[PDB]
Amino acid sequence: MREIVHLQAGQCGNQIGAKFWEVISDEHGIDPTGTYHGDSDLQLERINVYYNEATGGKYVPRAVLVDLEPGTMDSVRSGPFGQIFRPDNFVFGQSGAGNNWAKGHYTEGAELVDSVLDVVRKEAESCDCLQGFQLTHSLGGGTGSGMGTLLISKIREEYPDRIMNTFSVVPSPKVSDTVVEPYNATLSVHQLVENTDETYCIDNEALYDICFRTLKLTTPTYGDLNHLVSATMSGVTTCLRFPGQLNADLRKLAVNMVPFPRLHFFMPGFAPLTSRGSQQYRALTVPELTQQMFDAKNMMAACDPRHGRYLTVAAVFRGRMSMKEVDEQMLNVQNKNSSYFVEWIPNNVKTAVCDIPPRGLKMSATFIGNSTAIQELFKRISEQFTAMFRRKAFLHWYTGEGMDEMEFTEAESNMNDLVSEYQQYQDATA
Amino acid sequence: MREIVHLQAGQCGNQIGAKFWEVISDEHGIDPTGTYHGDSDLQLERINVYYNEATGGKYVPRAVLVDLEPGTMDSVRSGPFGQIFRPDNFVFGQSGAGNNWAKGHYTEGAELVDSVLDVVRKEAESCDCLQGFQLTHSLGGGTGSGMGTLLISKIREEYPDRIMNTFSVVPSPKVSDTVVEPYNATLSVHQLVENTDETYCIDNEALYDICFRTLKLTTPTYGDLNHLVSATMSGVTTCLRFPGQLNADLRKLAVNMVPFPRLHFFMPGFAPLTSRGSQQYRALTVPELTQQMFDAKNMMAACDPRHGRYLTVAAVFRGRMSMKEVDEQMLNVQNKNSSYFVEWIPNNVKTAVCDIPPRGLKMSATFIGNSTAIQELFKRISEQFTAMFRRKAFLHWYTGEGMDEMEFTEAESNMNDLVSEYQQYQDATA
Amino acid sequence: MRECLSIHIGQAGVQMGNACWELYCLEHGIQRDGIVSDSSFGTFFSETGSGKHVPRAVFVDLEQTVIGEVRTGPYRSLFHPEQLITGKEDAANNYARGHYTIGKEIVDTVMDRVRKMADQCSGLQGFLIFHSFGGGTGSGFTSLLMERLSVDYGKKSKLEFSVYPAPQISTAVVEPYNSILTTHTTLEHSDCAFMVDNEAIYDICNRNLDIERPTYTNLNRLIGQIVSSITASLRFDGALNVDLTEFQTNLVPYPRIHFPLVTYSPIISAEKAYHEQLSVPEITNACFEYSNQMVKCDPRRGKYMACCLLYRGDVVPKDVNAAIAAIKTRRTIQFVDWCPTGFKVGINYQPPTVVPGGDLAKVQRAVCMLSNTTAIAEAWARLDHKFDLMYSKRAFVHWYVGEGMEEGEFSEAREDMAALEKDYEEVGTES
Amino acid sequence: MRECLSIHIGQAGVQMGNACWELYCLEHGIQRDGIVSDSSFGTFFSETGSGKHVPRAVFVDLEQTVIGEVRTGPYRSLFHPEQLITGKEDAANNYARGHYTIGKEIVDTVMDRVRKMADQCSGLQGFLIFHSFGGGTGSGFTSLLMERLSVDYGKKSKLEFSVYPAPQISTAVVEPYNSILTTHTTLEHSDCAFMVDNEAIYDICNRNLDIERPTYTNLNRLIGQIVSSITASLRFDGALNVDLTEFQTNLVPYPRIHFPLVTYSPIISAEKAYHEQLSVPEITNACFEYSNQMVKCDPRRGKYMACCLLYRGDVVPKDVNAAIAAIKTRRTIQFVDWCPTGFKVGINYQPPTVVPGGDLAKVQRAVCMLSNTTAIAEAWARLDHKFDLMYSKRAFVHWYVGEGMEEGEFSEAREDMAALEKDYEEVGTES
Ligand SMILES: Nc1nc2c(ncn2[C@@H]2O[C@H](COP(=O)(O)OP(=O)(O)OP(=O)(O)O)[C@@H](O)[C@H]2O)c(=O)[nH]1
Ligand SMILES: Nc1nc2c(ncn2[C@@H]2O[C@H](COP(=O)(O)OP(=O)(O)OP(=O)(O)O)[C@@H](O)[C@H]2O)c(=O)[nH]1
Ligand SMILES: Nc1nc2c(ncn2[C@@H]2O[C@H](COP(=O)(O)OP(=O)(O)O)[C@@H](O)[C@H]2O)c(=O)[nH]1
Ligand SMILES: Nc1nc2c(ncn2[C@@H]2O[C@H](COP(=O)(O)OP(=O)(O)O)[C@@H](O)[C@H]2O)c(=O)[nH]1
Ligand SMILES: [Mg+2]
Ligand SMILES: [Mg+2]
Repeated sequence: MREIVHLQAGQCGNQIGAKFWEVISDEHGIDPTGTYHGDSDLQLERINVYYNEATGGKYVPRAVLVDLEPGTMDSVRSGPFGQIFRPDNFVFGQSGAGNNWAKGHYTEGAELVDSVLDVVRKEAESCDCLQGFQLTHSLGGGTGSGMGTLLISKIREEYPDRIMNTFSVVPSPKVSDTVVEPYNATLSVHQLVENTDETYCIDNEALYDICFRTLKLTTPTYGDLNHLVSATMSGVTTCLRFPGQLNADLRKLAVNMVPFPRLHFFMPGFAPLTSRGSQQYRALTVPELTQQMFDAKNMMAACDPRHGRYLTVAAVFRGRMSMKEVDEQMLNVQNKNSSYFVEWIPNNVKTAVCDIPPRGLKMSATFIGNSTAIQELFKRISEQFTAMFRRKAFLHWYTGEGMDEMEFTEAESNMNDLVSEYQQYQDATA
Repeated sequence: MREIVHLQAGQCGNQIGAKFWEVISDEHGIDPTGTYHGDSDLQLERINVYYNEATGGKYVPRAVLVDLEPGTMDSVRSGPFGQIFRPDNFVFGQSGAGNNWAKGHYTEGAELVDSVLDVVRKEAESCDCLQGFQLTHSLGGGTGSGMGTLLISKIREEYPDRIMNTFSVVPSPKVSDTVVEPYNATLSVHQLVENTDETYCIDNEALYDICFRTLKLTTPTYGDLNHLVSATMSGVTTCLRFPGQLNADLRKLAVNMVPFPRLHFFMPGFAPLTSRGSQQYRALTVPELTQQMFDAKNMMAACDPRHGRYLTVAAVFRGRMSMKEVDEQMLNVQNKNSSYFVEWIPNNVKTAVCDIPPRGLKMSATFIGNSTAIQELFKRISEQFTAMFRRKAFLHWYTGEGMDEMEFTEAESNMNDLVSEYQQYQDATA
Repeated sequence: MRECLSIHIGQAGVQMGNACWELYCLEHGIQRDGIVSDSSFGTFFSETGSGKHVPRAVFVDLEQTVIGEVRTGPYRSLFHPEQLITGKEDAANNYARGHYTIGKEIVDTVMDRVRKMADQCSGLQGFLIFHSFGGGTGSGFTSLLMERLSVDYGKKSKLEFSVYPAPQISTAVVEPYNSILTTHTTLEHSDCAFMVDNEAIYDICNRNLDIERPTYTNLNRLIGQIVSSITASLRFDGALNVDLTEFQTNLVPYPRIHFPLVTYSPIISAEKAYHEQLSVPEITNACFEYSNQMVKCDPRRGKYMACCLLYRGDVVPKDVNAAIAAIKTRRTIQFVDWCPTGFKVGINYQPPTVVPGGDLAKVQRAVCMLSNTTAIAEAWARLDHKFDLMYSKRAFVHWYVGEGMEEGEFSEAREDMAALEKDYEEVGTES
Repeated sequence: MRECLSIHIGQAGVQMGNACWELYCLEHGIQRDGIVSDSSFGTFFSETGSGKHVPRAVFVDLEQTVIGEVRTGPYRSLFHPEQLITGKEDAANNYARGHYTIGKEIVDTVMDRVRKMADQCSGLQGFLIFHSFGGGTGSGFTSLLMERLSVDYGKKSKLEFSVYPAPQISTAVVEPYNSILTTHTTLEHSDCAFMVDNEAIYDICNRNLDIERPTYTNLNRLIGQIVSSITASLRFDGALNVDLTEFQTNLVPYPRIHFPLVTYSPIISAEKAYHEQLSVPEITNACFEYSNQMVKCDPRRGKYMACCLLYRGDVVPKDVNAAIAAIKTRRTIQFVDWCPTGFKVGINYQPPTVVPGGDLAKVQRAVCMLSNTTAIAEAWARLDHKFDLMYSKRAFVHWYVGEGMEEGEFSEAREDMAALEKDYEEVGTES
């Protein structure tokens, strides 16, 4: 069967993974101890996708949890679903990265890179037909950006044919969490822009907005944001886990979504998102879901899609569906928003439908869009990068870890090319 | 099915709407929670006209409630029928208009105009065949006159083909509620005179008179006046909601009623209106209703119709009826009141009959008249306008919001043309 | 409708404030200890996350005596201690001291509190300012705050309640200097001012009320009802709500004419209440009589330019229109020609509350009138006459000059005041 | 996240240490006798295989008086006797004595303990150093330890908390010599220093707190909360954990500019707490006001280069972003151009604890700010001015020279200090 191995690096990656496996395990009816207590036989039909079956019906997820400091991973052990992961997969270091890409990529993480590969290889061999790898991390952090890219380069060299998805949290436009994010992001993107096949850019600012207005949640915590990220993460892999009328695995999404190899940065979305107050007043039908997913107010990226054009779009539905409604609504969006798609691609929507809905919902959809508006995100990071690097604001920390200043300009130049390439295709033949 | 979306702006509009939806929901047998508990199957036949059906039989009216200050809308939430409207349609601002047209049209309301259009567009898309929009507001207020006209201009630019009715409360001749009404009314009319297809002028002075003598109500509150306004509002749209022998939708009324595009200001009326003391002593027959509707004592506008002539008249009956009686009585009014109709229109009455009567009544009728006497109303407002603007009585408040004095004279000149046009057609060919 | 901020400056303003806030607490049911033994008391109060409500006010004075009473009074727990700003030495009835020398030292402390108060407001309708037109702190420091507030909060409503010097009664010798100087510095910045005279209210207490021994606890308590009527629309629901900014839009035709006078009806003792119906016409007709207005200037001597009847209680809109219609047809009552429409009606459902131990009777129906009448020009003229009568000989100019003020300021103040008198003349005549 | 080692040197540092360790024990629940009547107290404590926890600290002083109090104090059982290193004769406020003559004798004993403490750590984040910038032992001996630690533990975090001389208050005559000399010897070795002034904290105790009789038991107790906020991430779990090394990576753009100032909010008395909501914006806005920072230098006089808001308690991440967003849009608050991103957010779940008998109220929500602002250059300049004003006439150089120090060292110290002032000028200007 098709199989995936999950990698989570850093505080952001590990905490997202913890919520992600809570959602995945709940759908397949897995007890926190690892036992199976589901009701439908269709859950075990593809449980091999994520879980290795151990003796006694104890299903063990094949996830590799990496963090240069024990702190974050220690809480995962004591969490509600801590006792499901294999103890040996917790590859934790001691000296945590100081939020600098250099330390997590060259000095400290380089010592732990070999240990992680040992765990991953065992998982890859445990599979019968491995499809691809998944990485959850943040581009603004040290370990995630550093260790994540170091892992990506190494595994790519060892699994060139397979796929690797990257659910990466991206720095927010207005409010930042770390001072030196521009250096980490620019360097990290320089690695992802050539080593990963698809990326799912997410930013906390957009997720905060969704909770504030789209969900009317007064006190949102990371226990809430990570659920939306997990929900989108589960949607992308639903076809692998469950049957449907029109399926789409990870490879199918990548081929349709990526026109050119370097333009593989996407922006996800989810529907339906309704507050309990407004739940009663809204009808749950395909037409309603289509409007929300294409609404700029629901995108999980700060960049407003209306400021640019769509190269490719993918909507993965779940639950009982009507194919005619799906096609009609996609036809409406294609025509109504005439100028939001590049003409040189006659049709931009790749659809997929799964029979099983998520959790208690009777219907859901996950949105993926390869908009050119994301060029704005890279534009801002480069502007911030040049603002600091112009006079070496924080460069002595990176140079002291073995990095050379020539690398920063190479990353800057490579990043500038990506924006130029994006701008080129925003033009039209006529 | 034919569908309408309701807009209510300001304290006057919102409070009229609240009573309006109580009447509409009661006729269709809708529980205050939104559930349907009616007895006749004919109520749901056209419930799509006003209500969007949600899951569980909970019908949600597609009304947009706009007010620049939360105050008035807050009471609507706590009202008897507060829990029927969709929460997201309550587009309320914070800084309420200071009873000046400028603030509600240029500075404050202009910031909230975009938000309102988002709600309206969703409603318009929810319809299968949208007919037109309805606006309830007051011409003497700030938000209603300001925001209402700003909405009208915007939606007209976006829905030129469709219809837009405006049930506008007009300043009373003798007693006013606001000092600066003349400025707001003149500016507001300058927008309505070219952007709306039909208007239903109402004044509190006439409604107070109806309660005092025609209904013998000792203590009339706005809980009473808004019912008469709602009753007329329901009558105009009865044919859409229910069948009849001779139907007349909103478009049919406008085409018959409006000879010339700028003369689209009407004066409504209702029958039967009888006090409980006099209810026993009066017979309820078509001949009795016809006399009252054409009685100047029952008009909902201060202007006395006998001071002018009728260009077009429309009487929409409801309940079990006899077509012969309707035609005979209309023939009597046509001949008896020979000089009350302009000759250059051979016949001025457009009739319509609906099978279902309103509330517990077995028979009712709604009167609409495009009299030239309404020129008197515009004449008074212009006289008051020139009295103040002659020396800039309160002009610094309007000029401080971005308005230019040239706009006031343009509105004054445009208003003066309307009176001149009305006077022209009051003449006869011979 | 959201917060309106109240600033109480000077002994007069503060003593009025405690009367006003005592009234506010009773209406909303907040005990004297700040505990709330529902959704509309947020305009003047902030919920301290614990069931304790703090008034949204800043009490400022240059002498600890008046604010010391509040700190030791029954409402000590109610107010935020940092809000009760107090100085060291009083202004000594000197405008120059309250503005330049001692005022400049404490102005920053006040603005620091106001900014913090303003930040915690989703919406800020405007500021209420309680002060005495005649006096050192109440007239010199308020001018500073008006100038400071204007730059920071341009185009936000700044209402003020001012104790205008009584035409006949006076409690200080240099009031004409203090009153004219403050008028000059607040005319451009203030939006509108509600004027009340101590002599006028004294007359009401004797004739309308049966109190033969009135005190400032009576004037301030009665004056508190005026503010309650003005802000009831914000704090309560009812037909024809009148927001705070509607006053400046309706009652101020010209920027420099923003001094409406105060009137309140009914004002009757408990015993005299039994013999009166107190219907809408009965209370309404009282507001337009000279015997009830709270400024001793005779309204009949001039013409009206705007009025706002803030009805309250068990009142019917039809009766309001009928009563107003009767007023407009009176020949004795005159409205200026260039304002065909003068009335700004406002109706509220919450009846006035009864303050225990008060001299006012329980009325289920009350009306408050704010009117902008040219007759108030007869009050400015007496102030102008009382000014040059002293300034010609330099009666007290040395005290003001020594406090960092220039003699030329006196000349400018009267010149600006002189134009204001001319303005009322211009608006009061029509072809 | 593993051990961070605390070295308390001098009377100031030691007296701060006992306040800090009293705070640490209460947070983790360790009794005053070292018994633990769960997995996170290992950063600052070592389990003595018997249920008794020994603090991971080295208390060093050249006079037995201060450490003698600890040996006889309530926490006598807590500390390892060998850790409490004490000398024979004090440094007599002389930098040369504390560094060359008497410092050299006891330096080896300290390093012997530090090495043994370090060996029992699976991971060693870095060292905390508590000392007084002005003084003999607290400034002369710390320079020795910084030099000794650097050679042995290169590239390991060396945090220090320094009592910078107050601009106006001073308790010794030769502080300018002592303070400048130590700055020269710690600039190259130290990673970053958290600066606090006694005068600044005195002002807070009077204005924010209502304590009219503060003592060093109050300053040190308040200063202890600063360290607790900084190290809470190591000792507790929460969203956006901030390790020890993230400070040097974020708050130090250039190697020589590593002197962030301290700020803490809320700081309110028990009585004044009842009248305040203390929401996230309320506490956050206080950190950026001049009235609350713990260094008397005015932040508004300069520009920020980095900030780390160490939120703590029942706090919501969304409110943190909103509050921070509001700060960045202020025109008065200025951030240097070459640093588009200045904030380093950090959130922790464990609320601050209440020290019995303390002057601070129980708050379920607190924030601590570390900011690197160019305004601190106004503090170095006064120190520089106070130095050459004495060195020109050789005010006290004979005492320093006689203790095995050369006069040329004085010239080098100021020259290095002069460049540091120039550096802040260079970073504070952009095209
Ligand atoms: N209605 C009323 N007027 C008052 C009250 N207290 C003082 N006044 C008036 O204030 C006038 C004098 O100015 P004050 O307000 O007393 O003085 P101040 O505001 O404290 O300013 P200073 O000169 O510094 O004392 C007197 O003529 C009084 O009429 C009061 O409690 N009620
Ligand atoms: N905040 C605070 N500062 C202190 C405390 N004790 C001493 N100081 C400061 O220390 C400065 C003088 O240096 P000290 O630390 O007292 O002297 P020392 O470190 O023992 O070095 P010696 O010169 O050898 O005594 C004074 O100006 C005080 O401000 C304290 O308990 N709390
Ligand atoms: N969506 C989300 N983002 C997080 C979470 N925790 C941390 N982050 C982000 O992670 C970034 C910090 O980088 P981090 O991963 O903690 O550093 P690292 O441990 O070295 O990889 C911050 O900008 C946060 O926005 C979480 O639970 N959810
Ligand atoms: N018929 C009727 N008229 C009303 C009602 N409420 C207010 N009005 C009228 O509204 C006018 C005031 O304008 P208003 O709409 O309140 O100001 P706005 O909130 O800025 O739009 C007054 O002249 C009243 O006559 C009501 O319930 N019924
Ligand atoms: Mg005084
Ligand atoms: Mg000592």
